[PDB]
Amino acid sequence: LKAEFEEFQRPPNQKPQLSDVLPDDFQAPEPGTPEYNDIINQFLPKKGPPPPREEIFAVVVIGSRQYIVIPGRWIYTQRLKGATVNDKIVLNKVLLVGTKASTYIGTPIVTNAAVHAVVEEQLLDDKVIVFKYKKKKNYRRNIGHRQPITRIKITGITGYEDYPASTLEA
Amino acid sequence: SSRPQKKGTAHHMKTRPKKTARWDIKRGPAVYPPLPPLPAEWTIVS
Amino acid sequence: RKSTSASTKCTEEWRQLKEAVKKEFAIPHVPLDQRWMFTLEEATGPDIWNTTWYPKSADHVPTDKKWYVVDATDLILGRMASTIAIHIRGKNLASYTPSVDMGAFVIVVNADKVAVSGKKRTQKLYRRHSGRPGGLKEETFDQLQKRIPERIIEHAVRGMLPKGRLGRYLFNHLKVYKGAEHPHQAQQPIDLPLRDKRIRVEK
Amino acid sequence: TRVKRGYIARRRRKKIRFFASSFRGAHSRLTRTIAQQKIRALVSAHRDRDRQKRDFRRLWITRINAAIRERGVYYNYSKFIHDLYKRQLLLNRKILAQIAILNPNCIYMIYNEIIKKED
Amino acid sequence: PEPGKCDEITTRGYSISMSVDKARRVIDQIRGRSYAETLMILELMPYRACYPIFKLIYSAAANASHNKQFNKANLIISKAEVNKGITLKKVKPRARGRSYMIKRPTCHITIVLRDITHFDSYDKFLESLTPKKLIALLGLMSTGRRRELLCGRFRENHKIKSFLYKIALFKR
Amino acid sequence: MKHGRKIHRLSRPADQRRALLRGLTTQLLKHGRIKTTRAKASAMRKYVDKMITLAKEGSLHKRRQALGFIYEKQIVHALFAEVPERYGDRNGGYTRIIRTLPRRGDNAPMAYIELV
Amino acid sequence: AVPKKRTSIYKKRIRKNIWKKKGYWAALKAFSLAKSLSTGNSKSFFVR
RNA sequence: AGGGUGAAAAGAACCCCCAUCGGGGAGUGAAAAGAACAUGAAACCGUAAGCUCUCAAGCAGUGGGAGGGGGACCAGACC
RNA sequence: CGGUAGGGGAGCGUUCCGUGUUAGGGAGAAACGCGUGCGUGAGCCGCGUUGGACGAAGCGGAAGCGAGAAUGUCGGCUUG
Ligand SMILES: [Mg+2]
Ligand SMILES: [Mg+2]
Ligand SMILES: [Mg+2]
Ligand SMILES: [Mg+2]
Ligand SMILES: [Mg+2]
Ligand SMILES: [Mg+2]
Ligand SMILES: [Mg+2]
Ligand SMILES: [Mg+2]
Ligand SMILES: [Mg+2]
Ligand SMILES: [Mg+2]
Ligand SMILES: [Mg+2]
Ligand SMILES: [Mg+2]
Ligand SMILES: [Mg+2]
Ligand SMILES: [Mg+2]
Ligand SMILES: [Mg+2]
Ligand SMILES: [Mg+2]
Ligand SMILES: [Mg+2]
Ligand SMILES: [Mg+2]
Ligand SMILES: [Mg+2]
Ligand SMILES: [Mg+2]
Ligand SMILES: [Mg+2]
Ligand SMILES: [Mg+2]
Ligand SMILES: [Mg+2]
Ligand SMILES: [Mg+2]
Ligand SMILES: [Mg+2]
Ligand SMILES: [Mg+2]
Ligand SMILES: [Mg+2]
Ligand SMILES: [Mg+2]
Ligand SMILES: [Mg+2]
Ligand SMILES: [Mg+2]
Ligand SMILES: [Mg+2]
Ligand SMILES: [Mg+2]
Ligand SMILES: [Mg+2]
Ligand SMILES: [Mg+2]
Ligand SMILES: [Mg+2]
Ligand SMILES: [Mg+2]
Ligand SMILES: [Mg+2]
Ligand SMILES: [Mg+2]
Repeated sequence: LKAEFEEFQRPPNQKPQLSDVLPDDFQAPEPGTPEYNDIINQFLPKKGPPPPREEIFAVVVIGSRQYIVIPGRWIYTQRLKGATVNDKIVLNKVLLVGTKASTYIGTPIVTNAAVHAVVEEQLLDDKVIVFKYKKKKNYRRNIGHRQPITRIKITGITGYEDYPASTLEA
Repeated sequence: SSRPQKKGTAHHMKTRPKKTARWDIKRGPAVYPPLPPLPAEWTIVS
Repeated sequence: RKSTSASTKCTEEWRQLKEAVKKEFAIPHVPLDQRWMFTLEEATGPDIWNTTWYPKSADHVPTDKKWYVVDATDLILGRMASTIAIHIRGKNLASYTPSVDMGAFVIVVNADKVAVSGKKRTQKLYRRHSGRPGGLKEETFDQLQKRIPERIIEHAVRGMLPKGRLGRYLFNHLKVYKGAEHPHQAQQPIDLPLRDKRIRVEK
Repeated sequence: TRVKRGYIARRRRKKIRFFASSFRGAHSRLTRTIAQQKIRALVSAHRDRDRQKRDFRRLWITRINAAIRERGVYYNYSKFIHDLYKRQLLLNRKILAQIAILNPNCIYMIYNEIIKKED
Repeated sequence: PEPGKCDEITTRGYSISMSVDKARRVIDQIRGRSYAETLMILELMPYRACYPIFKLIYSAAANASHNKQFNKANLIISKAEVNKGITLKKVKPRARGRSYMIKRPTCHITIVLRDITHFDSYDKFLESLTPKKLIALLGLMSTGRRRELLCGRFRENHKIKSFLYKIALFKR
Repeated sequence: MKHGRKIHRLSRPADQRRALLRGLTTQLLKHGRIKTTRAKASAMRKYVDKMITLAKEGSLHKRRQALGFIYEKQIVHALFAEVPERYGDRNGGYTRIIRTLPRRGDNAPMAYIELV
Repeated sequence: AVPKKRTSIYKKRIRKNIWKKKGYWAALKAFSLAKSLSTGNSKSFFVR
């Protein structure tokens, strides 16, 4: 209605005036007033506080690559055969467990340590173009490859505590 | 001058790098004691 | 003339607003000194743990760099210039990256007292060429060291730096003086570590 | 039954051109050049997906050598690695490089375990 | 809708017998210049092209005056371009039986006149406001009034466009 | 090069340049003001003045000198008549040169040379 | 002597811009000249 | 060699720039499709907006990606 | 399970015919432009503030059936 009014007034009457679109009714809320700060909080929000995690990280072996995992985060790996979406799996090869208070170093593995993660997805990778080419031998081969991939979410790192810790103590 | 030079593959034969030394030839990959049997990569918990 | 008209005023104001909102939500920079694995903030960010770390612009900022001083008296030219090259390039920091300057500054002093083995003082030959035919010029090491002795070490280190853009820009971090004194005392130079055995010659 | 080639060509060309977006100069313009440039791009890509696996091990190793050299006077990359193996640790070089940068104290500890045990 | 609707008068000359380059050499000068200055310049320039371009510009002035009713003092040339026309080829004889091709190029010229003062209400008023003040002022008005206020040249000149869509101040 | 070659060539050979200048002066003395090209004007100064200075003395000798420069007798006689009157007090400087908008066809810079 | 190759789009665009810059200086002379004849004070100049 | 304004010439009265051409309104028309008129690719010619080049050596890309910008809903991504 | 000359297998597309005066289509077809879609690829499937009347899929049939090279060839447009 103020859109239809201000558009018909910017239509019929060329060279529009400020008094018509913004009436003199509105002085704006004062810069120190609560009714200024609810608007200015709405439109320009302050950055929200970061969600809580444990302070811990582990180095774990999946499909013979070694990942650093921190809980709450998801990572990509090799397809895990016979893994289904919403599945609770335990990664049992754990090389290193850090805590800002201590660090556990396996020989080779941290014993009894396990990483509980859930398989949130089963994907295929971005298509990689494998392209075989020989100059002047008049031979080219265009072949796409899409690797299968598993997207898993680390929930928690557990059963380390008994293992002997080391630390830098000065 | 009655002597020639070494062009192309001749020259390659002549100048390619070799370990002549009898000791560096007979060297080999280090031998590390076996690893203890490792756990299952990943197991399904239900 | 910097216009104070409401237009430009408005523009700068707004730009500082954009900059404000972009500074609030962006991930904080945490410098690398006893920096623990992660801050609860980064943990919401992109994956920097399972990818190779690469330096951001807050790190390598020129103002932060170490300064170093090499007393070149009774040092051996080459063996020293290697160490110098290592430190300039950054190859001794865990944070090293080929594509960036993480390196130091190095100040070389007493550049006429630098020592060189063998008959080299009378033999080693610095040539430079005009670019006309028969434009070749040759100096013995010693003529050079009597005339403009800094060129010797500048020219020996430049050889061991990378070549190309980052190479040249690097080479500007090598500050050489013929005297025992340098006017950098403000930069607080530390001395340069030498792990080489043979680097120190004795007579 | 006469058959004009119609769009069968222009589609192919177009789907190639899409590839070559943001090539400086006549590499982004003329079809005939664009062809080649596509092929070469694809080729480098393939090559350097292999180079990549070489180069990060390059890198990682370099950074590790830097990170260790700080502690002992006499300590190396080589020495280090040999010591990691005779102590039976599995950590590969990516992890030791990323822990070298992002958690330096950790690497100091590791070194202290290898030392304690070689003692 | 768009500023292109309010401020602008477009005029196309068709098939001027200037070759496109020559004509460009004049048009590059007058781009962004007040209608008055552009007049006097195109009166005294050395080149030939300046004369047709002049006739053109004067015309587009009469159009902004009579049709869309603009003040001549406030006219600037906002956007002006030349594009190739229909080329007429003719063959001429040369030495030793060779021929050659003459082309007698034409061009279209498009001049787009833009009033400055149109929108000035919204303009100077929105300049008046600091960045917080303005957001607090738009915290009242409906989507209708928001769109009606900011529909000036304002967002572009001060480069706010992608910012305000991020503040949830708008719909697209 | 030319160092201190001072003459006005007008992009014509000797003969033509002479005849041109003679012509232009009989024109200026007939009509009293004319429109030409800047170079032609500047070049023509000298010869205008030669004629006026010639007429200021009035001797039969001088009159035969002018007759053999200007093409038309009538203009010469009128010169020897008017000049003592009009220019008697003026020592030198008998011509004004006032430049204008350049020509349409070639864009050659124009000018107005006035008998002052 | 001929052009062994054909000249690249961008380089040609620069050379032609140079030739278009002369229009700019002629536009300054033109402007200055109009501002002269627009005070009617010049006795060296004349217009009809 | 030169085909395809529209169903219908309804082929644009009148005003403005105005020596004509050409143009901008108004009017006709479902649409201006405006007579060089139907879909209208590429080369080629430009104009505007985002980032960026003046110590640089290079079949112009590719793997790594500093810094800057943009449209998101899986905001850790895409361009 | 590298691959030229070269041989063999498995496919994709183009225009047309059969089904068919088909399904669908001025509630927008062909085409043109786009894609965070799917393919080993040829390509397919989806989408359009373009376009203005046609025409798929399936199961089959036929060829003036796929272009970057021929000092090819015809138009268009550059460079100098
Ligand atoms: Mg072959
Ligand atoms: Mg010989
Ligand atoms: Mg060799
Ligand atoms: Mg060996
Ligand atoms: Mg047919
Ligand atoms: Mg064919
Ligand atoms: Mg790119
Ligand atoms: Mg003949
Ligand atoms: Mg010829
Ligand atoms: Mg003669
Ligand atoms: Mg003659
Ligand atoms: Mg004299
Ligand atoms: Mg009309
Ligand atoms: Mg007439
Ligand atoms: Mg007309
Ligand atoms: Mg109308
Ligand atoms: Mg109507
Ligand atoms: Mg058409
Ligand atoms: Mg330099
Ligand atoms: Mg630079
Ligand atoms: Mg370069
Ligand atoms: Mg094989
Ligand atoms: Mg094979
Ligand atoms: Mg074969
Ligand atoms: Mg089909
Ligand atoms: Mg068909
Ligand atoms: Mg039907
Ligand atoms: Mg469709
Ligand atoms: Mg069809
Ligand atoms: Mg399709
Ligand atoms: Mg099909
Ligand atoms: Mg119809
Ligand atoms: Mg069918
Ligand atoms: Mg089809
Ligand atoms: Mg055939
Ligand atoms: Mg062809
Ligand atoms: Mg030829
Ligand atoms: Mg041809």
